[PDB]
Amino acid sequence: QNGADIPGKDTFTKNIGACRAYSAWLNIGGDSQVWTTAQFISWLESQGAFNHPYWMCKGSWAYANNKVITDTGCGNICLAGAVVEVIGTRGAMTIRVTTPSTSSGGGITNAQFTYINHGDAYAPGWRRDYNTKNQQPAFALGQTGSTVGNDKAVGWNWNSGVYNANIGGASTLILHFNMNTGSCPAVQFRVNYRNGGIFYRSARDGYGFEADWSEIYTTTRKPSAGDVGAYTQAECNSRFITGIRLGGLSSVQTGWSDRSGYVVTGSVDTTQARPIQYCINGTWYNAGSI
Amino acid sequence: QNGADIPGKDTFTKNIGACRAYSAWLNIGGDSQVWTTAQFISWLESQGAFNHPYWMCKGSWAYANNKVITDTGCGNICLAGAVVEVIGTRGAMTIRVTTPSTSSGGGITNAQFTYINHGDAYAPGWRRDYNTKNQQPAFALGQTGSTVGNDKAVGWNWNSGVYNANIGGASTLILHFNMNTGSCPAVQFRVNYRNGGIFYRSARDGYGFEADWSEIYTTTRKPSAGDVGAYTQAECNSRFITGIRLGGLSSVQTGWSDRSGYVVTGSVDTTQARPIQYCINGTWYNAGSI
Amino acid sequence: QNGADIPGKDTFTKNIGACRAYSAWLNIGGDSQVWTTAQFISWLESQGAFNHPYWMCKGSWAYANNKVITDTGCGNICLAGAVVEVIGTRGAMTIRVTTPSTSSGGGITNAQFTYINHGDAYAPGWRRDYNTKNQQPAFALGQTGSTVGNDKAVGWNWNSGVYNANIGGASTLILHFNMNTGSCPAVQFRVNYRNGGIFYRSARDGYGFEADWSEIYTTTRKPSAGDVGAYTQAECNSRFITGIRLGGLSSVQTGWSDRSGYVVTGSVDTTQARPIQYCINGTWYNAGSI
Repeated sequence: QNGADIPGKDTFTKNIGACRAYSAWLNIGGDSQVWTTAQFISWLESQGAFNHPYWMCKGSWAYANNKVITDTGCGNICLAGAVVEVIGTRGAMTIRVTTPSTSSGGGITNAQFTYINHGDAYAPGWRRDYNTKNQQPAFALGQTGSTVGNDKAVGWNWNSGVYNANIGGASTLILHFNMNTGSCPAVQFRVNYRNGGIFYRSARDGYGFEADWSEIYTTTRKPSAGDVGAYTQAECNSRFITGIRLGGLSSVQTGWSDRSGYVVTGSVDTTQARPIQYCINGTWYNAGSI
Repeated sequence: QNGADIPGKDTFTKNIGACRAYSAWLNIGGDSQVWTTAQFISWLESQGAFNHPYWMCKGSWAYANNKVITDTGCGNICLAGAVVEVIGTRGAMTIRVTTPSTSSGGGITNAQFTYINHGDAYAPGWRRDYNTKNQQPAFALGQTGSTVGNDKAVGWNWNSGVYNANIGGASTLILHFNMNTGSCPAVQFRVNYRNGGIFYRSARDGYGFEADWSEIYTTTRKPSAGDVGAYTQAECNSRFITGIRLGGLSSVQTGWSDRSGYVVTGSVDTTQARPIQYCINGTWYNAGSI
Repeated sequence: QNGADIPGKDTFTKNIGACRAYSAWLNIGGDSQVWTTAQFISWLESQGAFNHPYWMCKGSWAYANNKVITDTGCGNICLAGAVVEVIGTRGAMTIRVTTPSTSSGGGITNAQFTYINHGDAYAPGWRRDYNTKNQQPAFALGQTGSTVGNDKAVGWNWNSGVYNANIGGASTLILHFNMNTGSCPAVQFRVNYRNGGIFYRSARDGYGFEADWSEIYTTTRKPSAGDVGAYTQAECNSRFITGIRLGGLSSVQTGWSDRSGYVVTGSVDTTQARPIQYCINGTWYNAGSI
């Protein structure tokens, strides 16, 4: 007989205090219309879910038979092929809904939702797990994505992360931050191996990165004197005079005719003259005369 | 009759091998005193939880009736309105506790705790899920928080993240890292849109950021010659002499009286003289005489 | 009697629509051989798991009795002391497996796996939760690890994160990014408290950081004139001439003999001479003569 001769078997289960396995392939609703959680708890009422302390159920593997909930605040719930577990009372309600790897209507796949309703003053609502399929949106350890084809290939609106970029024969590190908002939504740093150089570029509105990398100056990548508007030492040394003097003496017995660069330095009879000389970078030169 | 005429219904359930729905609104404990997990498993013993392979339960929606556990090592568990599921033996024990959106005593809301006790040499203890309500403490993708009112508004002790800061008419990107410890617990970078400048500031002990932004020098924001203690080229060019010579000839038939800047260059009779001239930035000048 | 006088008690449970508590300490398999999920669902068939809408089970606390699954794509599942819950049909299958704090065969401890098999065209497979024991691999808020003993102690291949490093008497902030791949797999920034300096170093292949920190130049850490290859202003000022003139007059009644630095400037009788003088940094000097 094996209990097949039991009237009101659902009441029996309640009396014995056993968990209610309500259905393995039930169609939750008529069709895949959209339904609210108030309508979901109404449908649970009509099947007697709150008559049992634990009451489970599994939506049929048919998209055209099962509702979808749309007011969770943490993603849609497609009841097609969804496990529904109901714990508590109609007063103090706990539903745990486990979704499968495929859905319709925008349902979150590979998820466990949990619904509490302990009264309207006690914050009713839904929550969703994080898992290896539905990760938390967090900056990843390790490498984000796959290697991109050139150093500028990470788009301004990609996930923040550490990326590898091909530069031909080697590759370079791209450290990308993006917040999807603001006048500057993103910044990227390019880093070459073995302190080979570090650079940044930053975005603008929805226009991406309009400027080329700016290389950051460091003690292994110092500015040049021209970068800062100055001369190098060698450029100063080759232009400006450091000394003036009179050169070797010449004389004549009398007279001394004007000679390019020469000045009279003595009139003993005899006239003495020397060239004016000036020094640039250690080298002396004779002055000339117009 | 519907099994209402069954003595020892709990034993019946065990014999039939069905999961035990023990109560929908039980008060777990006398009051909201603090209790240990040893006391929690003792209370489970006294209700016969380990007599069944699966044994569930749901604490009453009354804070003044239900215990709270405090030794989890992953947050307090308020049993008020908590689902308690017990799986295994008193020897090899697994409890899954699902908490609702509100608690007392510091209970973690919106949580699923799991307790293993397979023997004291086999690492007994608690664990807690991560979910959309109780996220993992991880650097967020996208924007952290809301837009702040000025570029220095992200406090040194805020969560690491990418923030947007109003700068009046536009906004700027603030990249903030904080580890809550050490002589320098935090660093922030300010990044202006379209490579408009990148800056950092870093904190000290619990004192925050005592120095203003330091702008980082780059190939689009190069130091000036004055920044590095040097002259610009134009400043050198306007100060230092590049050439010396004698200017145009004057003569007199005899004599030549001392004249400011002039030197005698010939005594043919006739005396010849020229001015000393020097060159600065291409411009010649006559020397003077004291 | 208490149902002890029931033939085919498993069929009874199915007829009454109650969840099947199949065993509290069953050995799932013969030994700890490796098994596939096809073999796992076959073993579930032979115990009648899919005969019930909810069917639970708990592997015995004996490593030498229970299988381990190895094809999940999200870590091994050691059934020793594992809770197995089976929901749905053999057609539309949902298994939730909860593992304890210790395993063998490489099983993931402290985990909840979920398996869907709704048909081979509907993406069968496994997923695993994230929780306080098995966190998601994400850049951590706050401090990563413990304080390290010197500023270069964070290895190139450690988790990206914010670290604190002892520098003797104080400590410094190390911001580390590592993607485990590429010619430059990692970059670190060192940040000193109160804008005391910011530096980077970057790795190469598997060789780590071969170069010392490069300090980044900023408006509080400007390059020197020598860094950029230039002279300082004081170095220019002390080397190069800014003016030339003739000094005070000397005269003699006649004559004037050649005198170091002196040139004849007048022949009234009487000869007048002055020294050539040049100016460096405001100081005048007398020229000499070879």
